[PDB]
Amino acid sequence: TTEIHPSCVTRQKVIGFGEVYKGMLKTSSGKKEVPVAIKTLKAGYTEKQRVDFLGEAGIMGQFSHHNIIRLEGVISKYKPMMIITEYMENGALDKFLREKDGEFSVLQLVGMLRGIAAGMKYLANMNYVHRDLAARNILVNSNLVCKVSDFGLSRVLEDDPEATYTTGGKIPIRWTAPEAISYRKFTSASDVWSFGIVMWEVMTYGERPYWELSNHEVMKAINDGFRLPTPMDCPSAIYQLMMQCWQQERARRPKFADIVSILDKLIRAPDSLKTLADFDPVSIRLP
Ligand SMILES: Cc1cccc(Cl)c1NC(=O)c1cnc(Nc2cccc(C(=O)Nc3cccc(N)c3)c2)s1
Repeated sequence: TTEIHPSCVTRQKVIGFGEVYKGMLKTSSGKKEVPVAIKTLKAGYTEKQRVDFLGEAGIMGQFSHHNIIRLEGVISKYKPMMIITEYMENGALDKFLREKDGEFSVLQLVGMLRGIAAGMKYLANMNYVHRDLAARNILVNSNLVCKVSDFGLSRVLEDDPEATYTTGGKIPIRWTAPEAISYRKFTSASDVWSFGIVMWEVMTYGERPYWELSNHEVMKAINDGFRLPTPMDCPSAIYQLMMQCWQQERARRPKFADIVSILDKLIRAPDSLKTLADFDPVSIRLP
């Protein structure tokens, strides 16, 4: 983890306790300058807040993959402390899709999912269980590359008392596998369930999983065997894959390597994506 000197960081604009800014980072001993995102931790933070803040950077610094947000470094010796990452111009994937409804091709959407799956395969192979995979935690750059974010020590430390929470609130249950909800059994296979929900988010341009259903209503539906219906204009192969991510039995779910492989094969033979799942309709009746 690279300690960055504050003289190398300028903040240009607020984009999101503390704040998140867009800024510039001078690197390579003053010879290079790159756009960055900058998250601060304001004075008065608690020990827990510090350990969680620097812990997310420490975890991010362990990864090096095209589909995982890249850490530039941290400012810990000066205040306010900062975490500095690459800047993703299009922000969170759920909002991005909700502002771009219907504008992408099926192949583009499937390619986004392949990138997310590659990042998740990498995480799982590192023995990192994400526990909060959702489109809100995926960022998108100007070239439409999707990268996983949102990391924390409660996911790796042994029997961490906060392992079942978000990086401190309740993990929104509608992305979470039944065995993680009911028994706190979070594993890469529960991340696969979440990935299936992300596939549905992507193919619907950011629809809310399960619409108006309350959390208890979602639990009722899933435990009765209900599953989210196909998105509109969705390839049958893509819907079949998300259904397999949602198998009740975790051992029946695909591994991330399987997901990456299948998505690759579909993209490479794109006629395979022209078979669409039937969209289950409202009754509008005309001649
Ligand atoms: C700095 C940091 C510390 C710890 C964890 C993480 Cl993941 C990060 N990094 C970031 O939070 C971010 C990296 N890149 C970000 N980009 C971002 C976030 C929110 C909004 C925007 C933005 O400007 N979105 C936008 C603006 C205009 C048009 C479109 N399509 C999208 C861009 S936020």
